[PDB]
Amino acid sequence: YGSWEIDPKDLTFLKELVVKYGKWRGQYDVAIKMIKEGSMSEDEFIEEAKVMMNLSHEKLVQLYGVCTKQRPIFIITEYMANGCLLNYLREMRHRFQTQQLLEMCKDVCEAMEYLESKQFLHRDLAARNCLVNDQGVVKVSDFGLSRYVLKFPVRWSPPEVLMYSKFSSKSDIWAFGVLMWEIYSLGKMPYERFTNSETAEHIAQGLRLYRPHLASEKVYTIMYSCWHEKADERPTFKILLSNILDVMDEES
Ligand SMILES: */C=C\C(=O)N[C@H]1CCN(c2ccc(C(N)=O)c(Nc3ccc(C(=O)NC(C)(C)C)cc3)n2)C1
Repeated sequence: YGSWEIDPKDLTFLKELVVKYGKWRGQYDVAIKMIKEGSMSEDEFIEEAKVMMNLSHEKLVQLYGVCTKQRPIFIITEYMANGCLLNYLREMRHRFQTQQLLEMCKDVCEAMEYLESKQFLHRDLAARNCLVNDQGVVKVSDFGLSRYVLKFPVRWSPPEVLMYSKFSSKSDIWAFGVLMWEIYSLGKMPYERFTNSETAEHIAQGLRLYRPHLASEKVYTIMYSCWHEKADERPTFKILLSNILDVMDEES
């Protein structure tokens, strides 16, 4: 086994989350993703997994290794007991305060600032691809994984992606703004009354999402800044983080 390879004999399966919760060597909690035959460009993914092993940030779901000697192959990651952020936001029982919503934004922004510092694009950032752990901390998952998939996220894409397929750091910025909108809307579908086709037209005509009721003006300004028509006029993740911290200090 190489350092990116986990022996599946070390796994104990505990329940279904295909994705399962289990233990590695009896003691360490893991999530186990079973990669369906024909769904993934597996040799390309394996090569990338070696790089992904070295990404490490507290707000990034950790990749522990892969099991590639049999099929289906397994992806072994940090266990996130409260599941996907989208579903979490939609549970009305939580009765979230806006400070909790702003902290979810900050968690993601810190992960994305880290990926940006490593010149790594997420390519599909959205609440459905963030996870929540047992302490309520949100982390970014599935970063980069769309490249190995053999349902396009129109509603999280900037004009230049829709028109020209121009992906960049600034397309991740645009997506982050839509994710803030998802958080502050408690998990509403962006452009909820429109189809994907209608959304692409709306965006290209220069129109945008509007302010969630739970977002203050200052929070709306931050998400809206991610949607500049000109990619180069959108902020970096480092700037977004500074903006979010400033609002946390002001709205405390
Ligand atoms: C909103 C999208 C979604 O439902 N995604 C599913 C596909 C991938 N999923 C996934 C991936 C990785 C993990 C992990 N690292 O732990 C998890 N974890 C997970 C999922 C669901 C639940 C759960 O259902 N919790 C409640 C409280 C019963 C709702 C817990 C942990 N999931 C999920």
